[PDB]
Amino acid sequence: QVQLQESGPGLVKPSETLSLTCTVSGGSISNYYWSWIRQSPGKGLEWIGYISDSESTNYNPSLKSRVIISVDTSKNQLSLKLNSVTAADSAIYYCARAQQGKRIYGMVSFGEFFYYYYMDVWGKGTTVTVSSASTKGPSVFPLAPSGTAALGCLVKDYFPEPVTVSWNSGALTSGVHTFPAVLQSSGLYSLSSVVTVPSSSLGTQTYICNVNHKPSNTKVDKKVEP
Amino acid sequence: TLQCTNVTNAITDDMRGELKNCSFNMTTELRDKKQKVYSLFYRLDVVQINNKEYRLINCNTSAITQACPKVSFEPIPIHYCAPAGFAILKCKDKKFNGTGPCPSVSTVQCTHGIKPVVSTQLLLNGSLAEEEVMIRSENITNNAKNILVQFNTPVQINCTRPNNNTRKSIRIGPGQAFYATGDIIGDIRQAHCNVSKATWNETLGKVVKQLRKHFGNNTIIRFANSSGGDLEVTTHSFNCGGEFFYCNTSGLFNSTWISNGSNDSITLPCRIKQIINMWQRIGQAMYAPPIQGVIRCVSNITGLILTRDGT
Amino acid sequence: INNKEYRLINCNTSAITQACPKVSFEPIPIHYCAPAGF
Amino acid sequence: SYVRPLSVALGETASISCGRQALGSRAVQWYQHRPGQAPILLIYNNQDRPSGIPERFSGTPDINFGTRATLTISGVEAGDEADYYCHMWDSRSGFSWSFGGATRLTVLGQPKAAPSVTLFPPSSEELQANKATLVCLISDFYPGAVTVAWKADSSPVKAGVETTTPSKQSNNKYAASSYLSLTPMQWKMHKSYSCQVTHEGSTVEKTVAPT
Ligand SMILES: *[C@@H]1O[C@H](CO)[C@@H](O[C@@H]2O[C@H](CO)[C@@H](O[C@@H]3O[C@H](CO[C@H]4O[C@H](CO[C@H]5O[C@H](CO)[C@@H](O)[C@H](O)[C@@H]5O[C@H]5O[C@H](CO)[C@@H](O)[C@H](O)[C@@H]5O)[C@@H](O)[C@H](O[C@H]5O[C@H](CO)[C@@H](O)[C@H](O)[C@@H]5O)[C@@H]4O)[C@@H](O)[C@H](O[C@H]4O[C@H](CO)[C@@H](O)[C@H](O)[C@@H]4O[C@H]4O[C@H](CO)[C@@H](O)[C@H](O)[C@@H]4O[C@H]4O[C@H](CO)[C@@H](O)[C@H](O)[C@@H]4O)[C@@H]3O)[C@H](O)[C@H]2NC(C)=O)[C@H](O)[C@H]1NC(C)=O
Ligand SMILES: COc1cnc(-c2csc(CN(C)CCCN(C)C)n2)c2[nH]cc(C(=O)C(=O)N3CCC([C@@H](C#N)c4ccccc4)CC3)c12
Ligand SMILES: *[C@@H]1O[C@H](CO)[C@@H](O[C@@H]2O[C@H](CO)[C@@H](O[C@@H]3O[C@H](CO)[C@@H](O)[C@H](O)[C@@H]3O)[C@H](O)[C@H]2NC(C)=O)[C@H](O)[C@H]1NC(C)=O
Ligand SMILES: *[C@@H]1O[C@H](CO)[C@@H](O[C@@H]2O[C@H](CO)[C@@H](O[C@@H]3O[C@H](CO)[C@@H](O)[C@H](O)[C@@H]3O)[C@H](O)[C@H]2NC(C)=O)[C@H](O)[C@H]1NC(C)=O
Ligand SMILES: *[C@@H]1O[C@H](CO)[C@@H](O[C@@H]2O[C@H](CO)[C@@H](O)[C@H](O)[C@H]2NC(C)=O)[C@H](O)[C@H]1NC(C)=O
Ligand SMILES: *[C@@H]1O[C@H](CO)[C@@H](O[C@@H]2O[C@H](CO)[C@@H](O)[C@H](O)[C@H]2NC(C)=O)[C@H](O)[C@H]1NC(C)=O
Ligand SMILES: *[C@@H]1O[C@H](CO)[C@@H](O[C@@H]2O[C@H](CO)[C@@H](O)[C@H](O)[C@H]2NC(C)=O)[C@H](O)[C@H]1NC(C)=O
Ligand SMILES: *[C@@H]1O[C@H](CO)[C@@H](O[C@@H]2O[C@H](CO)[C@@H](O)[C@H](O)[C@H]2NC(C)=O)[C@H](O)[C@H]1NC(C)=O
Ligand SMILES: *[C@@H]1O[C@H](CO)[C@@H](O[C@@H]2O[C@H](CO)[C@@H](O)[C@H](O)[C@H]2NC(C)=O)[C@H](O)[C@H]1NC(C)=O
Ligand SMILES: *[C@@H]1O[C@H](CO)[C@@H](O)[C@H](O)[C@H]1NC(C)=O
Ligand SMILES: *[C@@H]1O[C@H](CO)[C@@H](O)[C@H](O)[C@H]1NC(C)=O
Ligand SMILES: *[C@@H]1O[C@H](CO)[C@@H](O)[C@H](O)[C@H]1NC(C)=O
Ligand SMILES: *[C@@H]1O[C@H](CO)[C@@H](O)[C@H](O)[C@H]1NC(C)=O
Ligand SMILES: *[C@@H]1O[C@H](CO)[C@@H](O)[C@H](O)[C@H]1NC(C)=O
Ligand SMILES: *[C@@H]1O[C@H](CO)[C@@H](O)[C@H](O)[C@H]1NC(C)=O
Ligand SMILES: *[C@@H]1O[C@H](CO)[C@@H](O)[C@H](O)[C@H]1NC(C)=O
Repeated sequence: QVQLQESGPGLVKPSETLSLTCTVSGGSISNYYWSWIRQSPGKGLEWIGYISDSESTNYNPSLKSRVIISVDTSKNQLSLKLNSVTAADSAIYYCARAQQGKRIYGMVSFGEFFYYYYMDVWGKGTTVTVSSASTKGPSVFPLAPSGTAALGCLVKDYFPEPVTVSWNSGALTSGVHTFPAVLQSSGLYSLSSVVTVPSSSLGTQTYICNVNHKPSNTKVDKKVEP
Repeated sequence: TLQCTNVTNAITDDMRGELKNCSFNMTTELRDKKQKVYSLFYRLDVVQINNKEYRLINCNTSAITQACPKVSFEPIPIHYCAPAGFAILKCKDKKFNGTGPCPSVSTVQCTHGIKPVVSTQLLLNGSLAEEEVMIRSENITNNAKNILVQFNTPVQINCTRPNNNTRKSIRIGPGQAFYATGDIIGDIRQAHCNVSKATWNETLGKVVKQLRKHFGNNTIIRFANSSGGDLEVTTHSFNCGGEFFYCNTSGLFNSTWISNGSNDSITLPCRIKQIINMWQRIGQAMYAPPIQGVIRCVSNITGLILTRDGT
Repeated sequence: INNKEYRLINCNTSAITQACPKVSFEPIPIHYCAPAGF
Repeated sequence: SYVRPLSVALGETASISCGRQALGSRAVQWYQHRPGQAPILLIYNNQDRPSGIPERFSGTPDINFGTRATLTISGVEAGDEADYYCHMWDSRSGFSWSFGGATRLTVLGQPKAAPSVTLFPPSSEELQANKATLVCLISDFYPGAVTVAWKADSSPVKAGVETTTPSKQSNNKYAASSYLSLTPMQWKMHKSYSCQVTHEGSTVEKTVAPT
């Protein structure tokens, strides 16, 4: 009933205000708690902060000096702002709904309790890279094939991660295998997607390769044929 | 000189400081070698210097002596007896005032069991009246003579210190061992007492009825909390399992009664002291050693010690 | 202590009190008696 | 934060002890996290687990003090490989900002799977752009560790090769890629190019040639 979707720039220059947004679907936004969580390479899950239903904010003291969390009740969009970013700030920024738990051990009158929060429904994550390097759209090249056979769609030299790939605009979904990218020494990622289709389907089921690199708004398409 | 910090912050505002984690240099078995040990002291037992430096409350007035932890502060009933050739006369009048001619008299060699309980405001574990709820004062019309009421029904009270304490022996010298408060296993909670709001309201009304006989069926009497003084007299101070409780009683004497709950109880926020001073002479005080485990005593409230102010 | 440092054997357990050297540890025969009527 | 490893045989029961023990009454949250994916709140209150989570995931309630917080995974499967976090709240300590350590559960005894190598020659549009790249795609192998070897005809080739570290697939197997870059003249001036993929103790070769 409730799903979350993050959205970010993907690339932010060093010493600049990062900005991400998170849309709630199905439920309201001003009646729950929401938490920003990021996960850097090598470093574990780090809690950035959270906002209440009454739109009260509380930040992690690790990044308290430079994080501003907001909320827009006109729809279900809550925003995040992080200034003075460095290379160590590149991570997958997740968005989740925090549920307030009141753990009571003694008497509620004397205040012998405490509040704990837990994220029950998360987003999918927005990849954010901090680098002085500029963005670049990929270059798609077809991989013609030759029980069954396999064709591919090479996606080389783009920056930064990621790149979404679908076959036949989402129609072809079985036997698809999209491989992780490769960070070449030149500093650009290179991807490769491949589907395994029956041999008789070569003539002439059209196979359209969809490639989307949002950090450059450079969507492309390409067909494959022997 | 004690170096004190709060023990385990984030509880409920002015509550981290109610008990402190104090560390201090201490003598050892060798007089030339010191030791840096720590101990948990309650806030009522320490005072600042004016930094986080503290000292024991008694040091500028009284010497201190910790009770031999093998002795028991539990009251045992005592029977006072008269020597041979003497006699004890008991007034068996069920509605006796305390003075005047008692019609029914009997003689005994020894009095009944009398527990030497030393409490305040509330008379604990005492003997009950058989009829009504008597009221005794030498000059009741005098406002400076304490009224000693005595119930016929015991209104039960449940006191507890829920903190699971630890006693850490510290040798301060050859043979001498000071028993410090190590740490607290589990939650750091608040000591308190429960008393059934229904029974306390019922028993507080009986005192009102018997108070009408000395001030008129038409007058209005009111219960207010203590008007000041030392800590032992402004609170329901007593002893429960070794530790000396000091219970705020504003929730028991906050009622006005006209000329003419039922489920929950009223709780009493109690503080705890360890360096309790002497009640007679000055320059003397006792250190109650820390009691291990959870303390919870169940006792009767059989009387009160009230005071009028001169409607 | 663990060097040539030592301490008295009793210091970690018991206080110590030297006998007034004018008193004599020499045993003197004692006669226990019963009160009158015993 | 640091990562402490843990190994459990396939089908057994796992015992993941929490990183930091509680000083008082606690409220422990368990999150299942596989890198590059959204964490999954397994258990929020000391033993309460949300819907959509099997009963084989269980925690320890806070009954009497002293009991340590441990996440129990009975009937462990290959999908239970992830990072598990102990979000420890208690009366004593302050606000639990840190998720704590990370127990890297690795399920042992999984079936060994052989790769599915597939080599693609340089595309025509790439050769038209005066560049040429061989791609050697590997999939469906376990344990996730292989070694790629490129050969121009018979002689080895190591200048110009890039390789992905293995990555877990949705079917709990692994996949990696290998990109050999060469000028279009080197692609034509050689007879054939091979990609030898060595997994466990066996090598597999897929070759391609400009014909
Ligand atoms: C003198 O007078 C004093 C003053 O009266 C008096 O002080 C009293 O002291 C006692 C103990 O010293 C105190 O008792 C404690 O009470 C705590 C609170 O319990 C109440 O609340 C819980 C939780 O309520 C939420 O959940 C329920 C459903 O589960 C909802 O219906 C609620 O609405 C609420 O949920 C909403 O609200 C939340 C915030 O408000 C939101 O966040 C949430 O999302 C929701 O919106 C209830 O479950 C309790 O119900 C139980 O009690 C009723 C009677 O009230 C009974 O019918 C029945 O037994 C119910 O089970 C209750 O209403 C308790 O949490 C606490 O017990 C836990 O803690 C202690 C130590 O902290 C543990 O040792 C103990 O084992 C318990 O641990 C269990 O529970 C915790 C909490 O979840 C778990 O984390 C833990 O793992 C463990 O779980 C295990 O047991 C569970 C059941 O016990 C089980 O479900 C699990 O599956 C697992 O097996 C303790 O009992 C009391 O509060 C004081 N009084 C006052 C007024 O404060 C003193 O005693 C007097 N006498 C003297 C001094 O001598
Ligand atoms: C604690 O009280 C004491 C503390 N320390 C010493 C002491 C130290 S050393 C020494 C020997 N010294 C060398 C010879 C004489 C001194 N000379 C040097 C002149 N005696 C005491 N001795 C008699 C005491 C009492 O009876 C008394 O006042 N209580 C005891 C009972 C309570 C009590 C109960 N339940 C209670 C306390 C607080 C709140 C509520 C109830 C009330 C007060 C007494
Ligand atoms: C009161 O304050 C004292 C400090 O003056 C506390 O003692 C110290 O407590 C810390 C934290 O537990 C101890 O550090 C721990 O050491 C163990 C053993 O190596 C280690 O495994 C832990 O990770 C941690 O580093 C420290 O040793 C200890 N020092 C002494 C002299 O006791 C004391 O705990 C406080 N008490 C209360 C009730 O707050
Ligand atoms: C009023 O009188 C009652 C009854 O005599 C007193 O209750 C007694 O309280 C003491 C300590 O609070 C209890 O001793 C404890 O026993 C438990 C259980 O064995 C043990 O774990 C403790 O270490 C300690 O020895 C005693 O059993 C208890 N007696 C009864 C019959 O319940 C009460 O303390 C008195 N209150 C006052 C203010 O005098
Ligand atoms: C010993 O020190 C205590 C602590 O200051 C003194 O108690 C204070 O006395 C003043 C009056 O001069 C009160 O205003 C304070 O409230 C007291 N402090 C408390 C109760 O914590 C005490 O008077 C000193 N004794 C002597 C003999 O100087
Ligand atoms: C609290 O009051 C009750 C009621 O008087 C006491 O219970 C009585 O105790 C006497 C003395 O041993 C017995 O003769 C009665 O038979 C008891 N009656 C009942 C109904 O129990 C109780 O002992 C008192 N508690 C304390 C701690 O003094
Ligand atoms: C108070 O804390 C002590 C420990 O500091 C607890 O003592 C333990 O009691 C259990 C009983 O099941 C024993 O198995 C342990 O061996 C004891 N440990 C020690 C160090 O003595 C005691 O149970 C606690 N009290 C309460 C009421 O929880
Ligand atoms: C004080 O505590 C005592 C015992 O802990 C309570 O007495 C118990 O009352 C229940 C009522 O449901 C009985 O079932 C038990 O048998 C009683 N125990 C004993 C030892 O008599 C009493 O109710 C408490 N009173 C308050 C005001 O808290
Ligand atoms: C005080 O110190 C003495 C000296 O070490 C202790 O006596 C030793 O006790 C151990 C057992 O723990 C024996 O193995 C040694 O043989 C004893 N030393 C002797 C007899 O010279 C004594 O136990 C200490 N007392 C305390 C209370 O710690
Ligand atoms: C103890 O806590 C109180 C309340 O937060 C604070 O005012 C006080 O300064 C603290 N004392 C120490 C020694 O930390
Ligand atoms: C103990 O004495 C030393 C001096 O050697 C001092 O530095 C230290 O602060 C003292 N400790 C305490 C707790 O006062
Ligand atoms: C106490 O009661 C007796 C009973 O006759 C009475 O004479 C006396 O005046 C009373 N004293 C007080 C102070 O009530
Ligand atoms: C009692 O006190 C009142 C005034 O407080 C006084 O008039 C009266 O004489 C006193 N009674 C006795 C017997 O002293
Ligand atoms: C007061 O009222 C009671 C009835 O509750 C009655 O018995 C008594 O005689 C009255 N006394 C006076 C002085 O009015
Ligand atoms: C009596 O009650 C008043 C009402 O708030 C309070 O301010 C005062 O501190 C109380 N006194 C005692 C001794 O509890
Ligand atoms: C006693 O409690 C009342 C309220 O319960 C509070 O206003 C008052 O300050 C307390 N007295 C003391 C001395 O703490």
